[PDB]
Amino acid sequence: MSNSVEALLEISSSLKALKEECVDLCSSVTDGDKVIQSLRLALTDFHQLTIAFNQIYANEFQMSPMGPFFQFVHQSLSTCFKELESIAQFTETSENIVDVVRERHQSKEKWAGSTISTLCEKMKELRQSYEAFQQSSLQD
Amino acid sequence: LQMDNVYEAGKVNLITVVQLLNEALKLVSGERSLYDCKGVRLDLQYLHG
Amino acid sequence: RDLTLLQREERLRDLIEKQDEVLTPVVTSKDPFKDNYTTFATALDSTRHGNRHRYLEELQKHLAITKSLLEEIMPSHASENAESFDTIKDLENIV
Amino acid sequence: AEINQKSLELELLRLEKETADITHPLYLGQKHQALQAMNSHLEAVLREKRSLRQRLAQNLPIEASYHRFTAELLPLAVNFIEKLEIYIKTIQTIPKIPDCASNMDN
Repeated sequence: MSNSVEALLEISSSLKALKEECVDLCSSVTDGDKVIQSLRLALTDFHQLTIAFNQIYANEFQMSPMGPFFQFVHQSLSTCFKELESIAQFTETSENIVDVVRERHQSKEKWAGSTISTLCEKMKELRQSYEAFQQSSLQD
Repeated sequence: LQMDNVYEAGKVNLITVVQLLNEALKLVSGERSLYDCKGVRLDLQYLHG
Repeated sequence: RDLTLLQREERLRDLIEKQDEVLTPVVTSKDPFKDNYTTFATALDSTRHGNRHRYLEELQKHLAITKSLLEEIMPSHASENAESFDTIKDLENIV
Repeated sequence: AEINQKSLELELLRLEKETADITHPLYLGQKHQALQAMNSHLEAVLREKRSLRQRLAQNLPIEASYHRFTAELLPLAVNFIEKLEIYIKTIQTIPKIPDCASNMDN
């Protein structure tokens, strides 16, 4: 009795381990027969096309032949267009950015009170004022 | 450059156009050889950064 | 147990036989194809970098020049440069 | 009796696993797909044999796969020719491009 019970526990554990390894194999019984038929057709076609290619390669490669020239010239010319436009845009943008920043540093406006100043000057004045205020508080 | 008229019998001569295109491309080739010998690269990563 | 195992082996044999019949012709013609195709593809890749027939022949002569000029003028990074245009415009607007 | 049943089940499952690559629908399906892609490609190559031959050797009777490229080539060429001067100026600015980039950074 004790030997039989131990044999059941061992086999049950082996089965559980194998079922887990075979999770992908357990899904939907699609008609195995249909897949094979389809495969048969594909292989047969493949074989026929390979022969047809080899024949054309030996005889002709080893309707006007103009189609590939048009495609090439079209794609190459288009790329050339776009590239030059991009170079032109970079130059323009770089110059615009330099001007905008320059104008901001040199422009004088009435920010606060009765005095006209640049943004940098007024900001410095404001900073000095609060430095002065803070120094007067640390000496307390 | 033996080139026919761009327009023959009121219609566009595609061969002439292509010939003109070829001349234009030669000019462009000449200019690129003078000013873009190494080919200008716009660092796309730099600009994105 | 014996009956159940025999039924499954018979099914496996049927399936293998059906496949062998169709695979054998394809494996035999493989090596000549692969070699002819590769040589063909490499040859094609080296080219990329009145009477109406008579007309298309004259046109081909000039397009061949065009193709040669474009291969000469186009830098190696031309395609990358062409993609940078939008990014440049975005930078300007943000500033 | 219970041990015998489970033992059979185990034996059956083992046989199925060992022959899955050639027998299971899943694996067979993947092989089909790879084969269909190549077929289509070869069909195309055979259809454009004339054009491909002409390239290797280097209504209007042109192969249908190339009608687009042929029809659009004219406008493209016209546009290039008309903008030729602009393209030349642009090419002249190419040596300034590093300075432009430095000034902008500053």
